[PDB]
Amino acid sequence: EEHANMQLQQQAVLGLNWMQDSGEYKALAYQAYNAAKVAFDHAKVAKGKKKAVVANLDETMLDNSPYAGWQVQNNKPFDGKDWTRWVDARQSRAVPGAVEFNNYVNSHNGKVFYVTNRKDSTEKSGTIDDMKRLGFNGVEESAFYLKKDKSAKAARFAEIEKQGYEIVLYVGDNLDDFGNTVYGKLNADRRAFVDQNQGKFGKTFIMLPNANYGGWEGGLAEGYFKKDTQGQIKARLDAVQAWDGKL
Amino acid sequence: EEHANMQLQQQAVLGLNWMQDSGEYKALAYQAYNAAKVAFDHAKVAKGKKKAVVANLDETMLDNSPYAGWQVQNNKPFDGKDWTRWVDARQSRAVPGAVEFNNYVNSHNGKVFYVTNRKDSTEKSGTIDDMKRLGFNGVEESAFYLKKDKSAKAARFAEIEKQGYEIVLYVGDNLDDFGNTVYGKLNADRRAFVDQNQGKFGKTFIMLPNANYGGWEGGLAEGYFKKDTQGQIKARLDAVQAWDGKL
Ligand SMILES: Nc1ncnc2c1ncn2[C@@H]1O[C@H](COP(=O)(O)O)[C@@H](O)[C@H]1O
Ligand SMILES: Nc1ncnc2c1ncn2[C@@H]1O[C@H](COP(=O)(O)O)[C@@H](O)[C@H]1O
Ligand SMILES: [Mg+2]
Ligand SMILES: [Mg+2]
Repeated sequence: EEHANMQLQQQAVLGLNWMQDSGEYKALAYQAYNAAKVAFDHAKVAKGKKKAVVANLDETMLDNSPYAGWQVQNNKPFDGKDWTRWVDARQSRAVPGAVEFNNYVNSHNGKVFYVTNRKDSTEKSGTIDDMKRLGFNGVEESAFYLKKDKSAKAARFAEIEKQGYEIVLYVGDNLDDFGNTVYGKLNADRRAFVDQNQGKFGKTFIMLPNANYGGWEGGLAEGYFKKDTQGQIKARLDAVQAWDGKL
Repeated sequence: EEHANMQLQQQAVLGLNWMQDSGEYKALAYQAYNAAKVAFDHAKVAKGKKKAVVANLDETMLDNSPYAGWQVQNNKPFDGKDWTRWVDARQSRAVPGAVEFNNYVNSHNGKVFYVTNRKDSTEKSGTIDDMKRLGFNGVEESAFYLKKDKSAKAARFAEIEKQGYEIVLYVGDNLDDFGNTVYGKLNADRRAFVDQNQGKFGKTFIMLPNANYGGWEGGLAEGYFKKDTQGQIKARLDAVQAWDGKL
């Protein structure tokens, strides 16, 4: 139903305004990348290891908000086929602070590896072109670990380590950017992971804000991503914790 | 119109789910407070000065998300009269990491002052009771600079300084928590302020995420807060930056 599609996408509007328009969002991005530089500079690795930083792309280093805007204007739920066209459109922007941090790491005895669920086979060319255009250094193909057969990221982290790197910090907008332990899990388990790692945030796990999509959306209800539009609307509304209006 | 009220408040749903349910939100809160502790510990003040930290309350140290949930469920635009009842309901929660940071500052030769637009005359009792209940130390009345005649906060910062304190850092969720220079201004000016202070974020200006309300909402359009519901809906939708769907 068109009505259901409109309701689902309208629910994203205020958070999208915040991410696209607010100074507050920019300030959070700068805060993250300022903290990331401090962590990188402090990091020491085992003898014989090279220093690596693992960075997520979408909503961490790359800003895809115009795709979300298109969803709002056209009442379009997320669809990977539309996403591939967005990537091919080569209109990605950079998250504030990301290029400077990336280039700093790469010029100070580190290497940033991009572990990203953009698709290796269909979305690589647009990604690399946009990143070159946006000013990122170190965007040769071998810096990228794009999605092949698995959306969970830990195996790609292990590939990086096998190449003689020690990962000194991770940058992401989704807890699944830090490992697999809450991949596919609901939000209670995801919050528990965060509590169990409280001291790592702003140190070895660097967070960017994303109020628009992610593992937390699927985390709203069992089987969320397989539900129809009406089911997803209901899952979102049922997750709301509301004051009852009484004293 | 009830329809307009519903549309306006539905636009907050996804960001509310993110703030209430996601581990990612918690991780951002811990990141902020972890960075804040590092900044506090590093801070040195002028001879003869006492060390102060200025902290915002709403959506910085206190979590009012159930009020937003009530707005969603009842299609209620923000109204200060409802807000006063929410405060009186004494159901505020603590933002993750806030109590620990607050109590650490207060036990390590600093003092946290709460500069907050909760109302001194009608909202003080609930605020203090909730904070005591939530575990905050140092919540005697004189620690609070609640709203009297002005929503802009710089004059209250100056009052703190007049009492012999040097403010070593500010914690907030709204750029107006750091001074007055973009108070009442639109988002272009607010983003410019952030760019002009890029290096301070995560150091002396500590940010918490708030995708639900703030100076950035008013910043969406000239006279936003005086517009009717339909006008505010239009302002939000007109602010959206959307991909045109072409390559
Ligand atoms: N709104 C959305 N909902 C679900 N998946 C999305 C959305 N937007 C983008 N994606 C997908 O998620 C990927 C980003 O994953 P990640 O590398 O974890 O940032 C994108 O490359 C898309 O395949
Ligand atoms: N959704 C909202 N829209 C506008 N104002 C709000 C909203 N929620 C709370 N407020 C007001 O803003 C104050 C918080 O301001 P601050 O001290 O900057 O965090 C609250 O005490 C309320 O008076
Ligand atoms: Mg991402
Ligand atoms: Mg606030």
